[PDB]
Amino acid sequence: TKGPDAASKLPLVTPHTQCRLKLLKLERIKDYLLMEEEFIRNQEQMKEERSKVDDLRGTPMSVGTLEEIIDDNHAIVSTSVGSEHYVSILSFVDKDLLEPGCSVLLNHKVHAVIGVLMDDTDPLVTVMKVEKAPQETYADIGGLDNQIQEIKESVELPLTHPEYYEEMGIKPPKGVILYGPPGTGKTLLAKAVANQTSATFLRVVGSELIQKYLGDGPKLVRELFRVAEEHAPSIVFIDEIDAIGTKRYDSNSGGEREIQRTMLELLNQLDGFDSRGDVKVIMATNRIETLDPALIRPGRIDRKIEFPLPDEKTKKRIFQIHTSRMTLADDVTLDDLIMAKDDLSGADIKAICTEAGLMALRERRMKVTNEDFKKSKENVLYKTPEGLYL
Amino acid sequence: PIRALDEGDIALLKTYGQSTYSRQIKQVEDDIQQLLKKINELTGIKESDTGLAPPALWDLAADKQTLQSEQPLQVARCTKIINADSEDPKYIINVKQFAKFVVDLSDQVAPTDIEEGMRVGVDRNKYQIHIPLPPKIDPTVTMMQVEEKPDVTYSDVGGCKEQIEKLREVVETPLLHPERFVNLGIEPPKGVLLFGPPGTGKTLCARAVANRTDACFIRVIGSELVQKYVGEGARMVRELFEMARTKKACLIFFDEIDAIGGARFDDGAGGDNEVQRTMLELINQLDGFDPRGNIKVLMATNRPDTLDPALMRPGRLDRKIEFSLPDLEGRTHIFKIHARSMSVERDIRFELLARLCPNSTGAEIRSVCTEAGMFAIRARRKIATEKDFLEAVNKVIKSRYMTYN
Amino acid sequence: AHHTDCTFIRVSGSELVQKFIGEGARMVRELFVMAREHAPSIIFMDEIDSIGSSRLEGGSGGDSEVQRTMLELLNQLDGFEATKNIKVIMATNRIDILDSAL
Amino acid sequence: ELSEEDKQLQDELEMLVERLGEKDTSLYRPALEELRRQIRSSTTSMTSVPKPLKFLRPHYGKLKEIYENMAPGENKRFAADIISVLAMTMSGERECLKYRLVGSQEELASWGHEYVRHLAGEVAKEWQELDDAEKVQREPLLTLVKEIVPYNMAHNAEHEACDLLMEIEQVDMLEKDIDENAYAKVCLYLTSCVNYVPEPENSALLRCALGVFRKFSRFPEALRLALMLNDMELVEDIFTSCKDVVVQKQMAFMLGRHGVFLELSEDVEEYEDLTEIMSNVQLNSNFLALARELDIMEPKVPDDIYKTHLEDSARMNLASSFVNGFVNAAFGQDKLLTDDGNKWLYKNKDHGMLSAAASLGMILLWDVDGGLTQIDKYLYSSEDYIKSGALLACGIVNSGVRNECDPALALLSDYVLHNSNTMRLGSIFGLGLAYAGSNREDVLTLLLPVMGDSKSSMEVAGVTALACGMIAVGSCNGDVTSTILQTIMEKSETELKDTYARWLPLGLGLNHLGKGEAIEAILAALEVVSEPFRSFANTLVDVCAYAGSGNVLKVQQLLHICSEHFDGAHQGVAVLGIALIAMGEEIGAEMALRTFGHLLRYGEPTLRRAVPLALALISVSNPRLNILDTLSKFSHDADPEVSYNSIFAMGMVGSGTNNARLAAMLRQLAQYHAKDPNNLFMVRLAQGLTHLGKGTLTLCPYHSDRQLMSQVAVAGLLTVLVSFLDVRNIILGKSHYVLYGLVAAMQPRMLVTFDEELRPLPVSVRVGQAVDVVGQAGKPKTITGFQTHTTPVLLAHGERAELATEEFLPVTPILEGFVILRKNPNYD
Amino acid sequence: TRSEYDRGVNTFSPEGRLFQVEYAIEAIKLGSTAIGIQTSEGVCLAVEKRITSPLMEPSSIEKIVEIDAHIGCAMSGLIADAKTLIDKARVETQNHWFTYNETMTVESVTQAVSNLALQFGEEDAAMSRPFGVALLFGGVDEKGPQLFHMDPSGTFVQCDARAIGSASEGAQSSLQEVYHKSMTLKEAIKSSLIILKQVMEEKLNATNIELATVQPGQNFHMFTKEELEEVIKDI
Ligand SMILES: Nc1ncnc2c1ncn2[C@@H]1O[C@H](COP(=O)(O)OP(=O)(O)OP(=O)(O)O)[C@@H](O)[C@H]1O
Ligand SMILES: Nc1ncnc2c1ncn2[C@@H]1O[C@H](COP(=O)(O)OP(=O)(O)OP(=O)(O)O)[C@@H](O)[C@H]1O
Ligand SMILES: [Mg+2]
Ligand SMILES: [Mg+2]
Repeated sequence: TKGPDAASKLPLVTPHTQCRLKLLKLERIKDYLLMEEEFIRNQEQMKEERSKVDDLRGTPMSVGTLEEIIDDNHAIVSTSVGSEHYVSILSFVDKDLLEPGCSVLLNHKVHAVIGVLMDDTDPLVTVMKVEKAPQETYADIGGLDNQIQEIKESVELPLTHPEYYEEMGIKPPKGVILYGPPGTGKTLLAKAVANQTSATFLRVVGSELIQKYLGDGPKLVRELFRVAEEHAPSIVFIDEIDAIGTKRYDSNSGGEREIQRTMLELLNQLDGFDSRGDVKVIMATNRIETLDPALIRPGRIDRKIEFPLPDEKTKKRIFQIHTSRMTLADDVTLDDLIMAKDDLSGADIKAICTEAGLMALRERRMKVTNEDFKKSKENVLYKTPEGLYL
Repeated sequence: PIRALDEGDIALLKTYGQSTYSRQIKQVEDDIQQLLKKINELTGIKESDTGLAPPALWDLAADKQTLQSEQPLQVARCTKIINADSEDPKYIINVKQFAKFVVDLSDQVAPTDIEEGMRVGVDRNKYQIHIPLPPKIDPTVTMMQVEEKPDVTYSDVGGCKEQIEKLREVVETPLLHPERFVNLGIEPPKGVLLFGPPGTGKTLCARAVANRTDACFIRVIGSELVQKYVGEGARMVRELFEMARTKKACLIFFDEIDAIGGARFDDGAGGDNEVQRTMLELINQLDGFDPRGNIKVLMATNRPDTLDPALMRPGRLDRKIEFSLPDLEGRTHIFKIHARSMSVERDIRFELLARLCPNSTGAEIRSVCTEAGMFAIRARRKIATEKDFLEAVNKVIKSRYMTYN
Repeated sequence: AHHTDCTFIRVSGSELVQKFIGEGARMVRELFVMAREHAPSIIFMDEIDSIGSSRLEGGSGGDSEVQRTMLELLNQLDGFEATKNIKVIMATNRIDILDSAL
Repeated sequence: ELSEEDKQLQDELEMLVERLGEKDTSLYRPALEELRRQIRSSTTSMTSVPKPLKFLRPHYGKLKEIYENMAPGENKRFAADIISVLAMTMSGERECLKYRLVGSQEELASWGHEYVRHLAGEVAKEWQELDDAEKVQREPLLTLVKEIVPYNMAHNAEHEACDLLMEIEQVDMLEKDIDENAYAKVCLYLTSCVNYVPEPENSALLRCALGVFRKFSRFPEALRLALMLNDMELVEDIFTSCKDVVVQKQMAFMLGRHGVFLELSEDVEEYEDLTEIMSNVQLNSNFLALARELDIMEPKVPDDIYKTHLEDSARMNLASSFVNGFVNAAFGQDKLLTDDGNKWLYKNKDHGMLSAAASLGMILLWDVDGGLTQIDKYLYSSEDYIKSGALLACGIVNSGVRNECDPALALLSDYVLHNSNTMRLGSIFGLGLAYAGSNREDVLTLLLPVMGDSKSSMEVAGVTALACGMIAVGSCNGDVTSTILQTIMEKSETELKDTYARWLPLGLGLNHLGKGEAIEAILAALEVVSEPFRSFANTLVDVCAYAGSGNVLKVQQLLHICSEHFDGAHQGVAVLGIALIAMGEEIGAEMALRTFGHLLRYGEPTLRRAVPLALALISVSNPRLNILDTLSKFSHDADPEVSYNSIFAMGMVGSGTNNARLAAMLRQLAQYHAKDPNNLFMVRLAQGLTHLGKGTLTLCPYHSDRQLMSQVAVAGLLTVLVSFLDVRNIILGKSHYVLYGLVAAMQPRMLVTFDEELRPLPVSVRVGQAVDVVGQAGKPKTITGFQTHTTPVLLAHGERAELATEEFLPVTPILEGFVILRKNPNYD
Repeated sequence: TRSEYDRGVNTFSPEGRLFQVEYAIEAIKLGSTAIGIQTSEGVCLAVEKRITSPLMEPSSIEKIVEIDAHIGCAMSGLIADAKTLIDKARVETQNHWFTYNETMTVESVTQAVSNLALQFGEEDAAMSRPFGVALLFGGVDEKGPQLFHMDPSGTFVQCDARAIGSASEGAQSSLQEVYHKSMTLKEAIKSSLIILKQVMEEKLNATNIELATVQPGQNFHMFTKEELEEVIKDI
């Protein structure tokens, strides 16, 4: 129960326009930051037994794996080179806190237990934590109201109002899979969750839990969920999970068997024998049909959220959101682009806006226009026989 | 017909359409970012808990505990006493990962309590023995065992009556009532493979077994048995079965054993023969040239068709049990179990809901109940009603049959 | 590459396809870490249809590992923590087969 | 690298400029005409790269020379204008208006709008760099401002005009150019800017927005702004300068929710109805109607909150009394005291009794007659503590309700100056929290005399200070200040080291809450106290002066005080002060949270104890995981006082919220501290706060749109928190009754509607987060995350309500509290 | 494993099962429930009509149809196969009347329909898969009222009371609990409607059900709206 790690983020200046009010808000943020900096400086400018204890502690302390603690002052430790020694335990160590497998600390020369180092989290899993917070609030997601509602009910309401569920003896969904075509808000709705959540967010990509050696992928998955459970509440976002989790066929190769083994370790973590803490999982997928049923099972993935290509009103929302910060001209009616019944993702709409801005800049004009938007729409979109029906 | 922006174009587009506050805003934002960096730099780095005890529990002069009793004895296994040559023992030691040696005792007040393979302690410079040690316990396998009983009983497993009865027989009756089996002269099966579609009560039944049994229960982490260092997985399974034999009555629970070994066909799997080797050692332990003792095995798997026939053979997996999709009565019972704790109306037709959910698993039904509660919540209502349950069924089971009227 | 003053990185062909498991993805991650370090960076990727093309159903007849490499590349191009100053120039000879995700 | 036409234009401009260079002095006028025509044709166009501007860049200096060297005349200024429009692009010595002033003075729109924007910014910049002299140089700039403000008005650039005027420091001319199609988008922008600017500009902007609102007869908004300015003459003018009676009823509701009460003569159309609304005589009935309309009138005993059945000597029973009072607050009904009775007001082991009786008052809150009945049953006791608690209960009952009769005055005045410091110590506090916003002279004339007399302990003197400050919050009442200062000047270093002396400076600050600068006198007439009780008094009065001001300079001074190493209590006051100056603007609050975290880590114990109180004050009845997690990880601290404060701050931050993931923390914390009674009491008190009024009251001192700071609420919060500044003695002991100061703050969290007859109108509303989509410097905020209910309804923190249907028009554009709704004539 | 044994109707599985017949019997469940009750005073049929939306007039969902003047058929399964088998039953009854100048018995007509249904792949009948429809022929003949149930495999058998369709498993239990031989036709109608209301997700009222009866006397009568409302009043 170390506690939530959160992600420090500065306030948001409501007026996106360049005006004095924005200047005042930013100046207030800056002046508070300056006061904090000077306070730290003044603390350190106005500022024995433990020092000698640390001197007695080895200078280049080594890290070794405790194994089969014995007696009350003698334990067997490992040197991380396979060798193991019947070392002694100084009084400095906590005791009643050493457990087998714990990465204790050893004096370099005499090899005596002198520390416990209960923070031996692998770098591969420490990197995949979220310390910043992307500035994609839910107000940057045009439409997707139902999807936002589902994910809020899954990963936000259980933390902000944990009385509704206890009031009817219901466990909220622990798993969500966001599936859809290539670019519809699947990753925005994880960015927004990270931005607006007080829980430890853990980015991951399915193609990252796979490791070169044997038994390392499952070990990494176990470590990832162990840290996600130590820090609680926590959310684990596995983007593009079809990297690992595809159908479990009868393998003939060895790498494929190892990948499936990693997938089974993930399945056991999601819903295994023992239990699961307050760790909530959000997977993302382009092609859900190819995923294994055991993974899509509605005990590991309680909610499945489709992100279809936006309809007309959602498309209008996307254009509004992505042209808000643009000096749109009064000649532009963002309806001609909406009406055309062509596959337009939110990514396609943003690319359309960017290309319209670039067309204006090419024409030497800083204010976009309708012809610019038409040209951008034509030149951004890259990609049944006639008369066969009707 | 598209000019390229010149020096003047860029020098005017940055200076002509411009707010009189744009420069100040940009500078202030940059200052905020730099100040954030500097603040993080100054107060950065916490104090990683090193394990120090609260003061007044320490004992200085432990520098004397470091200078005396200094010997950081390595651990060695006496593999051959060289016959003891009567006198002049000249023991042999097998310091693992380091070397073999021919050594003697030193201040060993009991030169007789040395034995072979007793895991003696040996100095660094002169390798004389100093103190024996108890046998190795392999902490991974030590924690593989289940200590705290999960809070699942044989009453939250609805829709599985025959399977529960078979599992109860094989896993409990030989343990708590051997009299009937010995009377009838039947040796009960030692080994069960629970298989079925993903989510039917396999691991739930394993949890219920763990709760009910009064005997060693060992949940085997399928990932802990795969490692580098070829032979390590086989060694771990060997030690696991050794500890199981040590225990008076043991119940191993290989879960998702599709991880540890399917078909043995290698072809291009030359790099995946280590998993096959540990699976072969598991097979040998399950049934080979040796009695296995009072060890009963559970093996859960969704896909019992990738498994090795040598492992599925009914000398190792003797009581294969199938967790099929529950029938209507089972589905109604699962609804009742899962909605017992829910705040629902007093006239919901769970038989109707079981009818509405065909070819649906117990996990599916749990999801239906959860979504019914969620729909009630999404309307500020405290009591989930039949309408909410029907909406949940529609949302979970499915997500036009006008030819099937 | 000749006319730019930005750090020019170049993958081409199947330089990210490794026989070992989960190595192409790691190489892509290290690539983009290096580009971020030496930003602003331009990453050329010649013949991307080698590393990155229409995905096949995971089975006995599918290059699941190259698919994983491509998925890692997709995540690096646009996932969490968008790139800061890295620009990518992919080159292909037949575009109809590239994954719609790319 | 150009084009043929582009090169030809370059050549034309070169030829014209060269001709200007040649000393013909005969064909200058045609050349200047042609240059001007080209420049304005390019500038007025949509091109963002005006070509004549681009091509005259090299010749800027040559144009300067030609302007200097040509003889005075029409051509002089006719070319100075060209030089100015050119200088719009190249600057550094800020020439554009420097040559516009010596110019042709034509319409300041022919040169596009970019010229206007540049010249407006430059007018501002010239204004700052002008000393108080050079006035003659300042009129010609106001002519440019009168040409710029209308132009910005006509072109949707209202925020540009507002910036220009507030940066020229004359927000007075908007009234000439505002139109009925602009007042909203100008007043909202001014109000947004108010929070972030300092004085005297804060008041200048507030009065400008008030004038704009009064222009178009938007009286309720004008009254909100007039309340932001703690100025009663302006609110009297607004409330009496109106002819529509319903809007006056609504403004009376607003005045009642705020602490103010206007003494109206026998002239208004409905004086008695208005004074009833403004006196909150209908608050109890409306609250009980809301409680009935939600099925909450079912008193819940402390055990229902403790919830110890699932998952009693002397102090946990005091905790039971306090939690019972908090939970069943303003409901009248109870099950422990009300009903059986005489059981949880006895066995409370002496001193705690004084608060247990007060619990009754908090159950019969806003209910004067029922108060009277039940309290009078207990107002006649053989032991002093019961009578003191009953008097305090009368005070609580009359808190927030301005009865025409004065029950509190009579009953509690009989017992002020009583021959016992315990009836005094309940009657004084009852009067203080009964007539808080009143500012009545007849109650101060009875209270001030009791701070000085041989028969008064530091407890009685401090509670009189608290009472007088609460009566006269933010009024600079001379009698209060004089008496408090005399009491501080008439006591030695010892006898001034009791921690009940904190309350004399607290009375001063409360009497000067929000006044700000005007406080120098009291910190200049107070530089004669002993050293240890002068940093405390100085700092406390200073922080009280700037309550909600958001003055970063004062926060900097407080942080300097914190930095100092004193092996010292004024540091604890300074932490609470950093919280107090920054409970307004939202941007200040989060940054203050970062600062408070740093203080918790890089901080001595003295301010370490105070950071939790600051966290409670900055977020009151606003449970957020950022603060609750901070307090929870500090609820296990080794230092008992930091713990105690952290637990109570968890209670406050979640006060009146029924938060489940705070109730769980408090129960787990109750098991963890089961064997420590001094933490068990505080966790029980936090539970009571979390379930305050069973989820129907808020302690936040900010009501209307989160923008009006109720003086009385801040008074109560400061009393309680400053008392916590010494928990171990003030409250974990003798003066645990001071908790009832929170009565001044608890105020319903409901939306209730009426017709134009003071009769309920259940109507449909959408309740949701105070979010927007695009501010665009003036665009209102629109609710996101709708959830449709039918009024009456409870609004949580950050929730606003918008009429789901157009059928009714609210009088005020703020749907919080009591709102009168006119039936729309248009349709629906 | 049922991938080389259920792809054709003429391939036995190692257990000796026709999985395609199993699958047709499963397709039966996708229809709406229908309860038939045989009594000494006649036979009653009551079916859950499953109106998907308005604008589809009720006389297009033919779950209860008339075979001759003395038999009714309550159907569950594919509409097309239902139509085929109903037409066969009607034509067979008329053929028997034409030849022998009498009314075909309910057992005999069910036998003829079953004889049509047997011919899955028998290469001399042309249907290639089992009729995915299950029928309840309730009629009156010289042996008193009778009710017969026929399933896709062609197996038919009399039934003192039966329920087919989606709510078959859950309604036959109720029929077992409530049915006794000495029951009147009004009691049978009331009990059948009670069970239908139990097993329907929609509320029982007026439309969404059909009710019919064949008695020793008046011909097969399908209750109209008036009679349906009268019974539903106090089911
Ligand atoms: N509903 C939306 N609202 C706003 N922006 C959107 C929306 N959908 C997509 N976008 C835009 O799409 C771009 C990124 O999309 P996103 O990362 O959500 O896609 P995705 O579903 O994760 O795609 P992929 O399968 O390729 O990883 C951003 O420009 C984002 O603004
Ligand atoms: N027969 C059942 N009775 C009650 N609950 C059941 C039943 N079957 C499944 N469940 C519910 O489903 C979950 C149990 O799933 P379980 O772990 O048994 O799956 P599994 O069959 O082992 O699946 P997999 O191995 O594919 O992950 C719990 O929510 C349990 O409530
Ligand atoms: Mg994505
Ligand atoms: Mg399982």
